Amino acid sequence: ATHDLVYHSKINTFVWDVEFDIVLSDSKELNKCYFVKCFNPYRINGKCDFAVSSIDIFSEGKRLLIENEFNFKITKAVHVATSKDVTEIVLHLSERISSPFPIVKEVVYLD
Amino acid sequence: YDYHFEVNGTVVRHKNKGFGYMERFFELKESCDERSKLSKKQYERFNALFNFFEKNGVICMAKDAGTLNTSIEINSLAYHGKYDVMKKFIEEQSVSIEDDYKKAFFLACLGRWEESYDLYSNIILNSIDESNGCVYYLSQINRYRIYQSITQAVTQFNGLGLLTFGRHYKPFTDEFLARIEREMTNFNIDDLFNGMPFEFQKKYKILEFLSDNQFLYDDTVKLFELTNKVRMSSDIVVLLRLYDNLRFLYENCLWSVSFHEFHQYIRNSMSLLIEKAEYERTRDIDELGFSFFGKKSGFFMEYYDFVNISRHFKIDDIKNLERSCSIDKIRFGEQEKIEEYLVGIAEEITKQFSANGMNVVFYTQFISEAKAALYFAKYVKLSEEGLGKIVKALLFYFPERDLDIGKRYVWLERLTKCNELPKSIISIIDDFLVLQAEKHIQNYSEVSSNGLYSRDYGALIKHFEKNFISKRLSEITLCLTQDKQKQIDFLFKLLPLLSTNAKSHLLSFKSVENINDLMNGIRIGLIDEFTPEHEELIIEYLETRKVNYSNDYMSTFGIWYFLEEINNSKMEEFIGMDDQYDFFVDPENFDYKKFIPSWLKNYNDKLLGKIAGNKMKHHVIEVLKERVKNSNDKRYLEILMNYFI
Amino acid sequence: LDNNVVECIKEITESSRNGKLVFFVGAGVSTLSDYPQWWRLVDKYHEELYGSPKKGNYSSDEYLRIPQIFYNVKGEMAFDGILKDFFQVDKPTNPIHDKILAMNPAHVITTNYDNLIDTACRGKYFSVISAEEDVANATSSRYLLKVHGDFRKGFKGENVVLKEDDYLNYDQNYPLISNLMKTIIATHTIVFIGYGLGDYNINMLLNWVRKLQKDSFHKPFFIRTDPSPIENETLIYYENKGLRIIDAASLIDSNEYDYLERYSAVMDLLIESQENKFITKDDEVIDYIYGKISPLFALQYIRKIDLKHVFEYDYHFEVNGTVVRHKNKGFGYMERFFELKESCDERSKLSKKQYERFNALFNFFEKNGVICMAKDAGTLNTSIEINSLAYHGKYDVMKKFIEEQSVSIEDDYKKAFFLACLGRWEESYDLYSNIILNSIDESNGCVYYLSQINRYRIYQSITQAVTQFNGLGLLTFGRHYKPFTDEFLARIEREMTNFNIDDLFNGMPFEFQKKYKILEFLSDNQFLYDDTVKLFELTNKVRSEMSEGSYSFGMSSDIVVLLRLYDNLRFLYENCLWSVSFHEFHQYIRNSMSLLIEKAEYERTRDIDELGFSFFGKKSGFFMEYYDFVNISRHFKIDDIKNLERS
Repeated sequence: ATHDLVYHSKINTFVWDVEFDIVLSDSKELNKCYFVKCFNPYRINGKCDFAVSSIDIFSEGKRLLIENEFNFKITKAVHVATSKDVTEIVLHLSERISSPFPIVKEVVYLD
Repeated sequence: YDYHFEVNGTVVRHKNKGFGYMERFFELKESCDERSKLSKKQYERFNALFNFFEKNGVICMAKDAGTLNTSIEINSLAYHGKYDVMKKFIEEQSVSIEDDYKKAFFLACLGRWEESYDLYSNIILNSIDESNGCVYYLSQINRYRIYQSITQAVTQFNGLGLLTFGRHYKPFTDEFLARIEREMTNFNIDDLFNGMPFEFQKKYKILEFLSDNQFLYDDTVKLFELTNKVRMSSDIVVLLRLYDNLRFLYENCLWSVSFHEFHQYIRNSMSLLIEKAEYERTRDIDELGFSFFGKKSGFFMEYYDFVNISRHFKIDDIKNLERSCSIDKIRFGEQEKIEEYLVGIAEEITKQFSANGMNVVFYTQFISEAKAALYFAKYVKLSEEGLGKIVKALLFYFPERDLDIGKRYVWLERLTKCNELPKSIISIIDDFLVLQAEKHIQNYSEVSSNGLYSRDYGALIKHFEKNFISKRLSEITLCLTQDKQKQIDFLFKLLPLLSTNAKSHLLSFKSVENINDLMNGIRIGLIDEFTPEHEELIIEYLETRKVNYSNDYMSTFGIWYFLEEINNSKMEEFIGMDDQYDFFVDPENFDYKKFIPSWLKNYNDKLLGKIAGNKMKHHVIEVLKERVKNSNDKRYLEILMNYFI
Repeated sequence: LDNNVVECIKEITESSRNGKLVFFVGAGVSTLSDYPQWWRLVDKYHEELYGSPKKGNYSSDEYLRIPQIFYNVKGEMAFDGILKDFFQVDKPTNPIHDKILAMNPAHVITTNYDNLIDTACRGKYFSVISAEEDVANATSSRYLLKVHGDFRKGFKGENVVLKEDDYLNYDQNYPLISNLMKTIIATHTIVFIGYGLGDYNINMLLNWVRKLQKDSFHKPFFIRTDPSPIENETLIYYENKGLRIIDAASLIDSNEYDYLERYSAVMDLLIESQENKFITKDDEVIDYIYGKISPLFALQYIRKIDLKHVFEYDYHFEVNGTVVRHKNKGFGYMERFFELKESCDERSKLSKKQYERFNALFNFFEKNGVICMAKDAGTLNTSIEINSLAYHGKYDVMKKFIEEQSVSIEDDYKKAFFLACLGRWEESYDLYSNIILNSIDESNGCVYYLSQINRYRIYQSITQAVTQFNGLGLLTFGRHYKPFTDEFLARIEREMTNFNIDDLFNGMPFEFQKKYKILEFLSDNQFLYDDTVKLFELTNKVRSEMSEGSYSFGMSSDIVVLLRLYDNLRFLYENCLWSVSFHEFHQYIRNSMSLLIEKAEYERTRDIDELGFSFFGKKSGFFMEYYDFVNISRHFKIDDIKNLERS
C-alpha cells in the first residue's frame, strides 16, 4: 500500500491516493473526501500575496464551498485500492511536517 | 550495393568491380555533344531517366560536389492537412486506378474507415494485371493495416469509452464487424510478398520491408550517435534521413504513418536532436566565450519541424522537451506558413463543432494534433487576424470534454506572451465572459482541473488594460436581484471589471459581519481596502485567542501586517503564541532558532522580494546556505539565487 | 470425437501451418452452387439422338459412350453449340469455396471445368494452368491446376476432357499436366473433397499409387460426405489402399438431402481447430512445452524478453522473472506447469518419460530465472553471474585453453571466439571456416549458423581495420602493416564476394526456421531494437522526475534498465558472439550505465526520508559491484567518464 506513496519536495507535500473521512469542526461530519493542490508561482494577484499553492477540497466528486476551514478532527483513512486502514500512518506523516495540508491526491505543476 | 547514395544527393562507389555505368551517366548528363551520340530510343530513355533522377534529388558524384544545400518539399495534401480540399477531391469521379488509390488513402485519413476498406477491396478486385502489381500489393498491405486499426479502435471503444467518452458510440455496425472478421479469418501478411509473380519479386524487391511488423529499427538504433559527448555532422544526416522517411511514407499514400511505432520514432528523433543542439551550445559557451558564439542555438526550426512536432507529440512530451531543452533561445523560421496552418486548424475545429457532424473516429486523431499545435503556438509571432481567429476558435468552439476552463486559460495565457493583447482579443475575451455570465443563470457550476476559473480572465484583462470596463456585464448586474445567489457570487469574482454605479448597486447584496465574513470576502471577493472597523474585528479575534491561550489564521494577518496592509501598534500585544506571527511582526527580536526553512516554500515572488528587501536578510541567507550545503534541493537554490543574490 | 478423427485433424492443421497443404476439389462443391451436372447433358444428348430418354439404363460406361456417339454421328459443331447452350450460364460462388481458401492451401487441383473456384479466388493470386502451353509460362510458384481443361479459351469440346475418346488418350494428350499433378501429390499433403468413393478419378489415382513403394508416399486424406454412414468393411478396404477417410455423416446429424452443412460441419471444424491446441491433461501440457522449448537446449542462456517470440505472443515474459497471460485462449499451459512445479503430489500423475521431461524443463526454467506467475510472485531476489572467461579478461587461461587439444565442435567454437577476442583474426577466421566445413553432419545446425554470422562479422572487422591502418598514416607502429598479407586479404575478398547476410536465414532448412525463430535477429540491428526504444522512454520518464524534485518511496524504474542490461550482456557473452565488439552495443551500455549512475546520485541525497518515513522503510541503495566496474571500464571512453564526474 506504501509502494505508490510519492513525496513532492517543491511544495513539501505527499501524493497518496487515499480517502479522508474528515469531521469538520463543530460536529459537522464529512464522508470520503480528498484534497487537490496546485502550484502556481506566476498567478496575477492583489493583496493575497501569501500564496504559491492553491488547495481545493473535493467531496463526493464535487468542490466544497469553504466558509470556515478549521477541521482538525483527522479522518478514518481508507486506501481506495482495496479498502485499507492507514490512519496511523497519516497522523504520523502529518505531525512530521509543518505544512497545512500534508497529504493530497494529485498535484498540478503550473510552472 | 554497387554504389552508396548519400542523403545529400551524392553517389560514391562501394562494391562495383565492373564498369562504372553511373559515372558515365553523369558525364552524359553534364555534356551535350556526348549526349547526342545515342539513338532516338536511347535518347528518350535518357531523357526519362534524367527527369526521374532530378525529381528524386540525385545531384552528382562525390568528387564533383558543388554548392550542396538541401531543402525538403512534400507534395501531399494529407500532410499539410487541407481537409476541405481532400473532401472535395473525394467527390469527383476518378479516371484511373491511381486516383482510386489516392481516394482510398484520403478516406482513411479522414476517419471514414469503412469506405476506405470497401474502396481498397474494389481496387484489389479490379487491378490484378499485369504490370501494375505494385498497386495490388500496396492495396493488400493498406487493407490489412486498416483492418488492424479498426480492430484496435473497437478494442479501446467497447471498454475505456462509452459514457466515459460521452455515449456508447458504436463506431461501426455489427454487420460490418462480422464481415470484417470473416474476410480476414486467417489472413497472413508474412507470405504476401512470396506469392507474387517472380518478375514482381525480382523488380520490386525494395517494397519487401512493407510486409514486416517492424521496419524502423535501423534508424532508431542509429539515433545513438546524437548522445556522444566526445568533442556532414550527425545532426544533418539524422534530420535528412527523417525527412526522407516522412516523404516516402506520405507521398506514396501508405497507412503505416498512423501507427504508434512511427510516432515514437519521430518523437525520439526530434527530442534527441534538440537535446544535442542545446548541449553543444552549452559546451561552446563554457569553453569559447560568454557570448562569442552568440548564444543562438544552431537548430533552426522551420515549418516542417513545427508540423511534425504538432502531429506526433503529446502534451507531456512537449512539456519534457520544454523543461530539458529550453526553447525560448530557439528561433522559428517561416512564420506566414505556420500562421496559415494554425488558421486552418482553427477553421477545421470551428467547422467540426458547429456543423454537429462529429466523426468519432476522426475526432480522436484530430483533437490531439489541435491541442499540441495550439500549445506550441506560443513561440510563433502571429498577426492580428490570425490571432483573433485562433482565440475565437479556442475559447468558443473547442470541445469542453478535452479542454476545461483552466486549461483554456493556460493556453490563452501562453498565446499572449509573444504577442500581447490588442483591442480585438480583449473584446473577444469580454464576449466570452458575458456568455459565461449568462450561462450561470440553475444547478450549474464550473469544473476545472488546475484550479483556475473565470476570475483569471478578468485578472488578465486588467493586467493588460487597467482602465477597461465591461458595459454588457454592467447592464447584466444592473438588472440583477437578490434571488439568484450564484450570479452575485460570479459577478463578485469579476468585481473590478464592473462600473462604479454597478459596483455600488452590487455591494447591497453582501456585507461582512464576523471574522469569517472578512476572511471569506477578501479570499474570493475583493475587499482590498482595510477599513478601521475591519481591523477592529481582527483585533477582537486576536484578543479572543489571547485570552483563550489547529489550522492557519494568524499567520495570514501577520503577513498582511508585514506587507503594510494593516497599520496599527496593537499587533505588538499579540506576541508569543504563533512563532510565524512573531517573525513577521517583530523581526529584530525574533529568535531565529525557532525558524524553519520550509516557510520559504509557501511565499510568492512579491513576498519573497519584500523579505529580501528587509534587514532578517542575513539569517535567511545563512539558513538557505546551510540547507543547500546539506541536501541538494533545487527549490532552495533557485530561491537563494533569484531573490537573495 | 473419435481418436482417429482427432489425429487426422491435427495432422491436417500441422501441414497447413507448415504451408504444405494441397486441396483436391471435386464436382460436388460445384454442384452446391447449382451448376449444371453432366447427367443433364447426357440426357439432352440422348433426347437429341434417339428421341426419348430412359432413366433406368444409365451406367458408368454409358455416361462416356453416349456423348462420343453423338459427336461421331452429328459432328463437332453440334457438340460445341450444345455445350455453349448448357454451360454459358453464370452462377454465384459457394461458402465452401471461401472456407477452402481460408485454410491457406499451397496448391488447388480440381477436375472441374468451371470458373467458380477461380472467381472465388477474395485477393489470392494463383497461376491458372488449364492447358499444355500454360505449364511452361507459369508466372508464380502457386498453381491452380485444372486437370480437365477449363473453358477459358472458348466453349469448344476440344479444350475439355468429356467423352470416352478423350479419357482413353489422356496420358498421350496431357503428359506435362499429369506429371505435374503426380509430383504435387507425391510431395505435398493431399486432401480430397467433393468426390464419391467410386469415382473414376480416385480409382485411377489409387491404381497409380499401388505401383509405388510402401514407405515413400504419405496417405492422402479423404473427406466423405454421403447420406449413409460408412460401413466397417468398406472403410477398412479403402484404408488398406492408402486413403485415410474422415466421414462427415458421423460428425453431424442431418436429413438425406442435406449437403451444404454436411460439408460445412467438417470445414468449420477444420478451420476452428487451427488455433485450438488439443491439450486436456497434464501430459499434453508437458509434451507441448517440451516440444516448443527443447531446441533451445543447445544455447546456454536465453534472454527472457525474447521468449514471447518462442510462444507466438501467447505470454508476456517480464525481466523481473514473472509471467503474464497476454493473448492465450487455451487451457493456460504455463499456469498448469507452475502448479505442477509448486506441488510434488501431482508429479506422480505423469509417466516416467514425461516426468523426466518435466525435470529437464524445470531445470531449464530455473537456469534462466523464470520463477512463477505474476500475482503469485512475492520477494523475488535475483543475482547476476557471467560464466565466460572473455568477459573477465583472464587472458592466460584463454591462451592455455587455445593450446589444449579440442575434442568436440563446441570447444572449437569457444577457441574461435577466444582467438577473435585476442586479436588473432586470421587464425579465428580460418578456424571458423574449418567449423563450417566440418559441420556437415549435425543434429541442430545452430553452430553452423552462428559460425557463419561470426565469420562475416570478423570479415567486417578486418576490412575496417585495414582501412583505418592504411588511412591513419603509419603513425602507430613502424609501417603500420597488419598481419594481413595481401594474399590473405585477397582470398578473403574472393571468398566473400557474393555472401548476402540478409538471405542467410531464409536459406536455412524449414525445421531451423521453425525452431530457432529467435536467432533471426542476430543478422542485423533488430535484436537491439526492443531494448533501445524502452531505454529512451525510461530516460524521458526518469529525468522528468528529477526536474520536479519528486522522490518515490517504493521500487524504482531503474531495475528494468539494469535487468535488461545484464540479460543482454549475459546472452551475448555466454553464447560466444562477436556482436559484443560493435559500436552500437558499446553506446547502449554506456547510456544505460550513465542513467543508472545519475539516478543513484540523485537518490543518494534525499530531503525528508530520514525526517519521518525512515522509521517505516528505507530501500535506497546502489552498490557498485565488480560487474559494474568491468562494464564501466570496457564500454566507456575518457570523455564520457569526465562528463559523468562533472555531473
